[PDB]
Amino acid sequence: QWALEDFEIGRPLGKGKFGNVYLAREKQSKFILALKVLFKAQLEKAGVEHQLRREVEIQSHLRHPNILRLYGYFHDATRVYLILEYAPLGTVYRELQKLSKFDEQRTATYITELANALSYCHSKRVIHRDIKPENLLLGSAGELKIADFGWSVHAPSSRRTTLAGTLDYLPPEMIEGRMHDEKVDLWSLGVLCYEFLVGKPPFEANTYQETYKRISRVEFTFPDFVTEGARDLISRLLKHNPSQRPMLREVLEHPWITANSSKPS
Ligand SMILES: Nc1ncnc2c1ncn2[C@@H]1O[C@H](COP(=O)(O)OP(=O)(O)O)[C@@H](O)[C@H]1O
Ligand SMILES: CCOc1ccc2nc(C)sc2c1
Ligand SMILES: [Cl-]
Ligand SMILES: [Cl-]
Ligand SMILES: [Cl-]
Ligand SMILES: [Mg+2]
Ligand SMILES: [Mg+2]
Repeated sequence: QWALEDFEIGRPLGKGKFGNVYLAREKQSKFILALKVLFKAQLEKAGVEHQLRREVEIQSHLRHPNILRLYGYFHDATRVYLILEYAPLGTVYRELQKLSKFDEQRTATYITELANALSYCHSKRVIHRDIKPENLLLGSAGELKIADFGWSVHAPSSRRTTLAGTLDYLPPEMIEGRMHDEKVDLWSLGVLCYEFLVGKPPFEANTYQETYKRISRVEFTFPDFVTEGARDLISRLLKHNPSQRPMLREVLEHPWITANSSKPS
């Protein structure tokens, strides 16, 4: 169906390990969108064809205001192209580096949006497993949208693919290569809440080896300015035992979230 000839390409929107993402306009409709380009040579080398198929299959059937749309895909002799909804206000990552830290109202509102999206995903037993600021995009009204479903799967699951970069958002069961389920996304939600309020993730360190250590032992502390409500929520999410982490309804109904969020469940 779609082919490269159908689009006018514009400015680079960002880069990933495999993804190179561009603004684009479809020629006869003038529809503005984002084109995610992947190189087949690099995909075959890393052996991650199965991850891309899951990305397309999982993300194209989800429909939620806080999840980025995937409309389709095409490919030629050297490249694969994913046709995505364009997110005009950029990444939460860029926003955090602009402001250093988020206030309590901004943080709680982002957490509500994230928990709504994740609740919808978990109702289909879909787990994202790669929730982090560079994969959270912003729509035209500043609303958060989850993107980048390359690591997503159906629970329960193991891991058959090498962990590439940062350990910072992963739970103990995941980094220890053990068995895992939906509760992994709840751990990540805790890491994000901390990073939004403080400016850095709670297990950050100078080496892989030591980050692994801080995560497996759940070794984190709070700066003085983090309030008692925020501390309570984060402490509940960052539990070593997955079955002790709260359900998402409990997150959405936590007194600190209800007091500070400007959006409903
Ligand atoms: N739909 C989009 N709208 C705007 N920017 C995007 C969009 N998709 C990706 N980006 C930008 O490109 C980067 C890489 O996209 P991503 O899909 O996460 O690739 P990878 O799978 O390589 O991580 C993002 O972190 C973001 O900066
Ligand atoms: C949903 C389609 O996924 C695809 C399609 C083509 C393709 N070519 C590769 C080398 S990896 C791959 C994945
Ligand atoms: Cl498996
Ligand atoms: Cl895997
Ligand atoms: Cl729930
Ligand atoms: Mg990404
Ligand atoms: Mg990816």
